[PDB]
This record gives sequence, C-alpha cells and structure tokens, in this order.
Amino acid sequence: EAEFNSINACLAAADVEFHEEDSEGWDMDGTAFNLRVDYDPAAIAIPRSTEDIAAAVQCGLDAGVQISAKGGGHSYGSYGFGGEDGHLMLELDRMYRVSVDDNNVATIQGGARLGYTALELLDQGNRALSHGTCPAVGVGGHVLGGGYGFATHTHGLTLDWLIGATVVLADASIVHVSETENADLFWALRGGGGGFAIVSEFEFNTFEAPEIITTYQVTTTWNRKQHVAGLKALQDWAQNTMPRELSMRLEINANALNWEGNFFGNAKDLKKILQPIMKKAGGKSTISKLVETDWYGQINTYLYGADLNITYNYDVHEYFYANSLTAPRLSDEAIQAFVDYKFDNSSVRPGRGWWIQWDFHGGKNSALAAVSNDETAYAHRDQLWLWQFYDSIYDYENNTSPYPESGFEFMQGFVATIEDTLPEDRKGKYFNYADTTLTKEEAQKLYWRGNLEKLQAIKAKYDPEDVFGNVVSVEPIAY
Ligand SMILES: *Cc1cc2c(nc3c(=O)[nH]c(=O)nc-3n2C[C@H](O)[C@H](O)[C@H](O)COP(=O)(O)OP(=O)(O)OC[C@H]2O[C@@H](n3cnc4c(N)ncnc43)[C@H](O)[C@@H]2O)c(*)c1C
Ligand SMILES: O=C1N[C@H](CO)[C@@H](O[C@@H]2O[C@H](CO)[C@@H](O)[C@H](O)[C@H]2O)[C@H](O)[C@H]1O
Ligand SMILES: *[C@@H]1O[C@H](CO)[C@@H](O)[C@H](O)[C@H]1NC(C)=O
Ligand SMILES: *[C@@H]1O[C@H](CO)[C@@H](O)[C@H](O)[C@H]1NC(C)=O
Ligand SMILES: [Zn+2]
Ligand SMILES: [Zn+2]
Ligand SMILES: [Zn+2]
Ligand SMILES: [Zn+2]
Repeated sequence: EAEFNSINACLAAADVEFHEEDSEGWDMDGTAFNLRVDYDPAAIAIPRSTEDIAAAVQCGLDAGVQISAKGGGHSYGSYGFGGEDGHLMLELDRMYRVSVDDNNVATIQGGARLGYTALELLDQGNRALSHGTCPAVGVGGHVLGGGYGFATHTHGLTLDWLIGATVVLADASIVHVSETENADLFWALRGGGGGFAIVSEFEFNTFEAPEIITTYQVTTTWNRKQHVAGLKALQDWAQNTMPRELSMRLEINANALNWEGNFFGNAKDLKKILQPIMKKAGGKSTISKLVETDWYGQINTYLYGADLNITYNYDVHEYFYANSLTAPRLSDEAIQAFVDYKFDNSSVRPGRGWWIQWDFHGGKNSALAAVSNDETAYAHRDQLWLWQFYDSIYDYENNTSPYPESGFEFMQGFVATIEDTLPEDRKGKYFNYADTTLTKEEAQKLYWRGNLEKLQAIKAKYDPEDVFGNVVSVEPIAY
C-alpha cells in the first residue's frame, strides 16, 4: 500500500514495484554505498522493464521531483540518489539480463553489474568487455562516465565498445540511440555522466576473451629521491615505450609504491618488458607477482574480497572521501611535490587509511588515446595520467573524525601538488571517481573540460527541465 507517499500511490497505480520507507528493502536500496554521503530519496521504484521505467518517470514528473536512476550504486557521491535528498530513485539492479547474439553483440540491461556481466559474456561465447575491477559496479554508471581498468590501455574505455542503447527520456518517451540514431544523445551517453536519460538496455560489441593474460606486480623500496627519479623514468616510458598490450597502475600508500597490471601475452615476454624499465627507474625493486592465467583468472585477481556474482542482493558499505585527477606529462615540480606530500603530509590516525592509484591512462600506445576528445563525450583522451585518491575511515561505526566536519584537506592538498602546476584548460577529473567537495560549476568544467558546452546543448535538447539532474551534472544550456 502507498500510505503517506503520493509517489508510491502513483507507482502502485502503474503496477510498478516500490519500497515503503518502513521496509527492509528501503534499508538496503535506500542506503548509499558511501555512508559519508548517504541520502534519503523521496521514493524508490523498482522497475522490471523499459515500460516500468517510463511509468516510474511519469510518476516522478507528476510529483514534481527530480528522478535518479541507480545502477550498481557505486558512485562516490551517491548520484544514483541524485547526490542529495528528495529524488525519486529508480533501483535498476533487478534488470540485469545479458544476452550475446551470433554477431558477438551483447545486450545488457541497465541494472547489470560488472561481475555478473563478465560471467555471462564468458559463458556465452567466451566473450569479454573492457571494464573496471569491481564486480559490484553497475554497468550503467560505469559506461556513462567511461569505464577504466586493466584493459583500457589495450582496448580503451567501456564506452568505446558501446554501439547502441534503449533509453527513456525526461518526458517518459522511449527511444533508441546509436551513432546513426539520435547520435547527439548517443555521444553524450558515452562519457557525459548521469542526467541525460535512463538506460534500460545497452548494446555492446565484444572481443574474444584472450587465451592468455599475465598479471604482475613490481614492489619498490624507494626513498624520497628514488620516488622522483622512478616516476620520471616511468613517465618517459609510458609515453614512448609502454606496449599496447600492457596496462599498469601504481599502488601508492604511506609505506609503498607498487606497479601492477595485466599483459595480453606470456610471462616471458612480459619479463623482457619489465626488466629494462625497472632498471631505468633506478632498480631498488623486484617482481613480486608474475602469473599466467586467463580472463576469468585476471578478473578474480582484483576483487579485493568482493563477491564476483552480484545482482540485486547487495548490502556492502564503506565510509570514505575520494578524489581524482587527469593531467598531461608532468614537470619535475609536480612529481617532486607529489612525493614530498606523501613523505611529509600523509600521517593519519589509526582507523584511518589511504591509497592512491597512479593510472597509465593515455600515451602514444594507449588504445584509449586512439580516440579523440571529439569522438565521444569523454574529454580526457589528451591526458597521459589519471589518478584516484582514496581517504577512508575503517572504524566509521565507532568514529568518523575528522569527518564529516573536515578531513578533505588531506587529499585535496595531495591533488593540488600536481594540479597547481597545470594550465587551467588541462586541469581535469574523472566523473567515475567523483570529488564531492566540488560545486556544480567546478565539477562540470573538470569532468568534461572541452566537451562541456556541447554536452550542455545536448542536455538542453533531451532534458530541458533537468528532471534527471544530480548535484554536479551537466545543466540544460543551449548555445
Ligand atoms: C564502489 C566502487 C566503484 C568503482 C570501482 N572500480 C572502478 C574501476 O575499476 N574503474 C572505474 O572506471 N570506476 C570504478 N568505480 C567507480 C564508479 O563507482 C563507477 O565507475 C560507476 O560510476 C558506478 O556505476 P553504478 O554502480 O551504476 O553507480 P550509481 O551510483 O548507481 O550511478 C552512477 C551514475 O550514473 C547513473 N546511472 C547508473 N546506471 C544508469 C542507467 N542504467 N541509466 C542511466 N543512468 C545510470 C546514475 O544516475 C548516476 O549519475 C570499485 C568499487 C568497489
Ligand atoms: O577504481 C577502483 N576502485 C576501488 C575502490 O572503490 C579499488 O579498490 C580498493 O583497492 C585497494 C588496493 O589498491 C584495496 O586495498 C581496497 O581494499 C579496495 O577496496 C580498486 O582497486 C580500483 O580499481
Ligand atoms: C549468478 O547469479 C545468478 C542469479 O542468482 C545465477 O542465475 C547465475 O547462474 C550465477 N552465476 C554463476 C555463479 O555462474
Ligand atoms: C606539509 O608538511 C610540511 C612539513 O612536513 C609543512 O611545512 C607544510 O605546510 C605541509 N603542507 C600542507 C599544506 O599541509
Ligand atoms: Zn505501509
Ligand atoms: Zn524519507
Ligand atoms: Zn607488443
Ligand atoms: Zn609551480
């Protein structure tokens, strides 16, 4: 029944399942992954079809509230909730069908997650897609922001494999999009973030699961000076040497700096590639992981304790503050400042912890960079580096200090070490690694840089009344 909620009444009338605010379902779906930014929705609809989504949207329109689609709910700013209280939430994780046709084209429902998807792709023709490491991530938010992982240097972003989708617009209409149909909306869905439309189904091209993948890890024992020289070497290497079939990211925390990634080939060939750079980077390191496995194998190497096959029964949480950054080749000042920050400004109380992922994002041999900033809404094709900053409170149930009041300064200063040295137009951030301290105006310019204005015009055309907007999303502004 729809006691005390006019939206639930509307959904009920349209035969659309919902969660009453007094139910356990509300507890599960209504609580964000990042408890530091949990929000209270106006209602939660649970669509099972494209029609249910449109019906849910109409009800949102009737109520005069904004509507937020939630895929896997892994957004760092809880944008599946709209990034604030009061939105109608459309929990889509009950819509996770994955079907691969004879052309190796995969149809994936808007609420499917990476783990489940990867399993289906493997089971249905031994296919694969380029995506992140977390099995819980929703395919939806992932592809709308890009989709970065250990296959990006070789196969680009998750969105570079998107060829079409079935979506529901702000006015509840249902349309099809592709490079030849509503091409402007399609462009926007490929990197534009949330708020353009609600995707009921995605259409992906796929590549055959590689017969062999060699995962690896290099452990360094570098001091301050060695960190600087190492990164400089790694940088020249990333731009002029690093092979297409090799991905890499640096795991960085208070006491370590490790290189890790996947290689689409054999261990012997990989060792021949790693040795020269390890030497160029000044030695003081060794290979701590080197194993040949298969697609399924590489996937299960980066789960970090997470269940692999996740659908609609998900109740995992964390309490943290994240940040990100994209940038071109760095000068000695940036690298030197970054290192000094780790060595002199990264002390945290017990119960608190941090890490940074230094991603070999662009470069000459990166497939990601083989696509121009004009080809999709993704606007960082010209950036060599991508970073993720993660500040977390492990014992949040007992103590969250310095949060919610403060704490942001730590990672913000960390980002600043590199960002402050860049020309305004080159400063950027990755929407999938959202920084919640940004204003809608700051966020738009950083997440979409050069493509912002075009995205705003497209947004103006497809959602002029910003029905699907969240707190930092592209706004409806016509040229
Ligand atoms: C928690 C978590 C996040 C991760 C992880 N690993 C990642 C990785 O290896 N690479 C990445 O590139 N990103 C990783 N992320 C970061 C982000 O969590 C993801 O990239 C996605 O943004 C998360 O997607 P999802 O879980 O679906 O997020 P929601 O918060 O539900 O919504 C995000 C956002 O976009 C909209 N949206 C989602 N789904 C749809 C559909 N079907 N249609 C329209 N819009 C959709 C939301 O409304 C919102 O704006 C690893 C971990 C553990
Ligand atoms: O984008 C990402 N995001 C997630 C976080 O949302 C990262 O996970 C973390 O990766 C860390 C190691 O880099 C682990 O120690 C930690 O437990 C684990 O949760 C993951 O490695 C990375 O791919
Ligand atoms: C994943 O879960 C779904 C539904 O619970 C199930 O149908 C599927 O077989 C599972 N995948 C596995 C474990 O192969
Ligand atoms: C970092 O620490 C140094 C001393 O170790 C201090 O001088 C500096 O102000 C700190 N930087 C910031 C802005 O936190
Ligand atoms: Zn009731
Ligand atoms: Zn409420
Ligand atoms: Zn090669
Ligand atoms: Zn300077």
